[PDB]
Amino acid sequence: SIKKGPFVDEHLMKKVEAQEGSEKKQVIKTWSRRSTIFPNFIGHTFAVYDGRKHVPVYVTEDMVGHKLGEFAPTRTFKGH
Amino acid sequence: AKTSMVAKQQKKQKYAVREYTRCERCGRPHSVYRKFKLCRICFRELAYKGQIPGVRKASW
Amino acid sequence: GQKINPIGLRVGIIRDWEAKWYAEKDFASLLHEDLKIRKFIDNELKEASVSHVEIERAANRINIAIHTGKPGMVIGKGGSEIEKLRNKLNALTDKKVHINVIEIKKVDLDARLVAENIARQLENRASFRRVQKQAITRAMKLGAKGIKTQVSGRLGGADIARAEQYSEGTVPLHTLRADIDYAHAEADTTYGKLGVKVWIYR
Amino acid sequence: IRIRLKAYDHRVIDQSAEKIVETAKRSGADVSGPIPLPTEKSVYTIIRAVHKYKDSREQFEQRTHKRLIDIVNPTPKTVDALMGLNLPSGVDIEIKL
Amino acid sequence: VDIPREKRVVISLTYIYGIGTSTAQKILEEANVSADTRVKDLTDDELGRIREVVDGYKVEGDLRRETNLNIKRLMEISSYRGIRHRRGLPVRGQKTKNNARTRK
Amino acid sequence: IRFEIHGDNLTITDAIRNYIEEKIGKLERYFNDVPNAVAHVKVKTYSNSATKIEVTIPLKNVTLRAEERNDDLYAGIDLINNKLERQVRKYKTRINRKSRDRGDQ
Amino acid sequence: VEYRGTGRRKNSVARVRLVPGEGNITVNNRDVREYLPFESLILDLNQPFDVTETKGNYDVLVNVHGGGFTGQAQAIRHGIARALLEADPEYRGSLKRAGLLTRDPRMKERKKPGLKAARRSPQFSKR
Amino acid sequence: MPRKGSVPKRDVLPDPIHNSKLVTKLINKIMLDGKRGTAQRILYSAFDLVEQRSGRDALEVFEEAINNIMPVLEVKARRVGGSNYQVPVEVRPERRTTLGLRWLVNYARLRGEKTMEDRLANEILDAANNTGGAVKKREDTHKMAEANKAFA
RNA sequence: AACGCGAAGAACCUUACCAAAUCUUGACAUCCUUUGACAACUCUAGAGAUAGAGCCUUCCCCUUCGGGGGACAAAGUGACA
RNA sequence: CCAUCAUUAAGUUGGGCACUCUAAGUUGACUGCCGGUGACAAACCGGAGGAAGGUGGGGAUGACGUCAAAUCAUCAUGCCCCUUAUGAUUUGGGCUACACACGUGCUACAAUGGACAAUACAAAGGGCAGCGAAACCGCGAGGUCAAGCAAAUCCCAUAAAGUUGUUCUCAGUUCGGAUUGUAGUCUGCAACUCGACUACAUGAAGCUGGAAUCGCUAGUAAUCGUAGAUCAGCAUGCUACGG
Repeated sequence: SIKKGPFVDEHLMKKVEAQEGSEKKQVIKTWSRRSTIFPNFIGHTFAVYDGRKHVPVYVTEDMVGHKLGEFAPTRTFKGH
Repeated sequence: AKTSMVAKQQKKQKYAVREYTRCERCGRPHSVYRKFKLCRICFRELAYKGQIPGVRKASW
Repeated sequence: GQKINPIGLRVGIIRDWEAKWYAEKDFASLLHEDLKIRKFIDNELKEASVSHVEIERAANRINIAIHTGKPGMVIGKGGSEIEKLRNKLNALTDKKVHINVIEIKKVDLDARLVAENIARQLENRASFRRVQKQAITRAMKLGAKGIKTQVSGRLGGADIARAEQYSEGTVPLHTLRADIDYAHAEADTTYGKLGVKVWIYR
Repeated sequence: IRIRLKAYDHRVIDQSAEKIVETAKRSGADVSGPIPLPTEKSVYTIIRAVHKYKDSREQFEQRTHKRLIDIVNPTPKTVDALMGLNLPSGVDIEIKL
Repeated sequence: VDIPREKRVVISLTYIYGIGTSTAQKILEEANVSADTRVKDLTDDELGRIREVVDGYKVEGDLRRETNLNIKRLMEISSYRGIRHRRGLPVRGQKTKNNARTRK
Repeated sequence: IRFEIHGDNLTITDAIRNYIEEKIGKLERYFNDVPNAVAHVKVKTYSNSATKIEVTIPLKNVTLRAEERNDDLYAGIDLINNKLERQVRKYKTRINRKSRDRGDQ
Repeated sequence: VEYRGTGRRKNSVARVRLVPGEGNITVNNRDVREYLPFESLILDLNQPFDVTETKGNYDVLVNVHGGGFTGQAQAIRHGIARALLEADPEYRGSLKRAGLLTRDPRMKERKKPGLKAARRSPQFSKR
Repeated sequence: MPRKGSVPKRDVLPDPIHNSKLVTKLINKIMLDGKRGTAQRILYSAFDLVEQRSGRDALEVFEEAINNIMPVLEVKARRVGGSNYQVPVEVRPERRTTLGLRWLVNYARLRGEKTMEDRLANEILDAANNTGGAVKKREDTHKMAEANKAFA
């Protein structure tokens, strides 16, 4: 995770360049745990598989500081 | 269970990060010695039996 | 108590090695070729009165010495089976040159033989206490000094395991002078595994 | 010339040092004899129990006994011991020229 | 800004928000102050030359304004780094068993 | 006077977790008048014969062990508490012979 | 005249010599008070030649090796004690009865496994 | 071996400055956590203030101050059960030396000043003048062991 | 005499657990039969294993005919794993 | 490994100084040797004799046996069970969750300290593309190549505590540094779940702890730092090491 090559999943970047040309579709079933959020991802909706059930989330413009896997929870905590 | 994991090891993985080690007769992976490639159980066994070359017992 | 095995005290102190080679670089992989041909020699011989083997390696002429309490059976008929062994032993490794065999007198005073031949007196399931006493009474008759042997589990055919040892003679397990030799066999009786230890001296 | 003599046993590396110091003085040599390098031991500390127990363990060690032989009178009779391979049992010889 | 007197200036500028052991080097760079300046320092003509270098810094209170909204931005996106603020969670991937007390 | 309970191949209920403290707990609370200790309850099922219950309570000097090999895990503790209450009285009358009339010279 | 003795204590060898002159030590070619740290144990280090009273007699100039400062000291007073018995050989009973000439008697003890460090067993809760 | 017999007690090395065994034993008891030099320097700067606040040399003042510390009766507990179990027993000369050194240091650590530059030397001149805090617990032992005098 | 113990190295692997995606002579071993004799390498589709094509159709000896021994396993079950 | 020779950058180089040291192959400590009043009954008690003295210190070695003690998850096999699965194959979780409750340790709650400058002294062990110097370029974690080498020499590696001097002045203050945002350093297909440091910020509990309880008889308690096995990366653990 150096300056040299901020990491992209790159099996997802190929699937999002077809989306941003014309009118976007509102689902990409993916895993996206490895990749970061850079401004070629805004608007699109990803169903991030948290191990159990793929959770939809769409990308805002304040999301560029963080990466894509940090959103779908895997704990299932609520409990006490 | 055991020989599936032995078969998983000896094939070449996709990644050098996986780089997984076990023993040649001990099924366990979890106590290897990379000069001996033996588990701690049988290395205790075949050094008492002397099948390994020169290795004293103890009491330096 | 937790008696450790009597060979492990004495390897190099009052004994020598069952493998006497050296390899600084690539010590790991060509150590595995030893217990390849420690399994493999123990496969097709299949109690040809084999006590133990020795391995020595020098300049891709790697030696194997076997003791063979019944000599000639590994040799065959005038160098037949000894040449029929190097037809496979030289294929499992590269060279396996200068395969040979020496002989031993007193066929059942080496403890590897003494444990094995009365462990094979357990698949016929006949009188384990005499199977003990056959080994003790013959021992110092043939020239031994101290004898000690036991059988551990599923003793006699019952449910609860019971050790059962018989002894006489000087068996100094704590004295580092002593040439104690032990062995452990894996006699199955189709209701579990019986374990049998022996202890010979001189 | 620095003939490297290293081995696991100490009775074997000493009797094989007596071979090379004998089979060189018979030739035209001026042998600086065997001086003992320090032994490069290594301790392996396994634990004794089959399943559980620490706090009760058996230590293991293996010792290499290093010596070196050097000659500064190279004749073709001195190298007859160098070309002549003897005691190959548990000693390696790293012959440098 | 609101620094206390009667102590050395290498520890005195530490008392405000936003300075720890940078007054030993960074404030000492621009201003020609020394290490042994007590209350008796006459730092009024030197008050101006530290005012020029502290004006570039975010230190005196206004950093805590940006520090507060960085958490508020972080919880509004509802990240795992942000849920741990709003939920007493240690945030930086720590073991939340027995010895996790300072977040309660 | 905690109860680190654990059952070998038996799922512990909560009706046991109140029946323990009434008999194993309370009948030894009035013994040991300065108490700070931990109990230990094993329940080991054996499919061939029965279950067994082991209760060990260590103290300052002498511990307290008892075993029953019954299968009823409510009637067996009626005998564990019987063996526990006997062993405490052995401990106390051992140390309640302080009352010895010894007049110094 | 160079009466060269050796001396060991606590995994630190110390070889000395005895050139005549006066009492002046040159441990590792430098002054003692700038090498040995706090000057207390130097008057305990002068105890071996005190009983032969050769104060203004011998310069020593030790080359010491290994150990620490109380391992380098207490090994040159044992160092010159082997050298004082080839200076005053009849004065052996003066050093045998009082201190210096005994030995390197004891070093650090082996760390046994299954233990914290060197015979100190670790704490357990339930007695 | 404390039941085969008695342990053979060992010799110490006297100080170079005062030429006293008693000074070195004070060095070893103020030696917190094995630091010999960093504690010996403090004692060598805790008798100069003694020799500053009194003209006498401190090797006289030390053995004069500890005599107001060293008690002559103490309490050894004998397991008599229902009795008082506190027998007033006089002090052996080895424990007589040690237990005075113990009280001199253990109450030097509980004064107002922080440096043992003058934590130590203040209590010495108090013990030289038969006052302070390490003297007054000797009298507390001499009001406890001398109150239960029915077990001589 | 359990509790920095099996763990002398849990991001993936380990991993035995769970949720998914798809396999049944099984990723492994053995007789084996035709030994069909490497799909021994790249593009495309893909969480990804896998799937579809482009493909190094062989490998050594010794007869004389093209077999047997090591030849890869595409299919097989008496079996077995 | 350099007393005596010097051209000491120290090449510890020239010679070899081989002497000491060190590193390895062997000679020697047992109540052998005396005196006790001590009577013979061995011991004990006190000497001298060697460097060592009373099984020298320590390790290895654990009798008959006890606990149906602990592992059918290192293995191995009696019996039972499973066979479109209770076996497989993948990336994605989890083993790292938490209002909590006991174990075991680390760092502390300071002016026998803290911060900054100087200046010493070790042992053990590792280095099969691994250890990577001296230079640089970075505040730093570190990057770029060659210098050496498969090693008593080359490297990890300048141990640290100490000592010397300047400081703060006795407050939750220059005590420590938990926790949160800024560096993106490095390893690795990839550090979000879920790493490792350092960089400027922020600075919380904490003023030596109740009843109770544990370790330890000399190079031992105590402390200080260095190594290795695991390991691509990662210990406050473990195992060895000396001060």
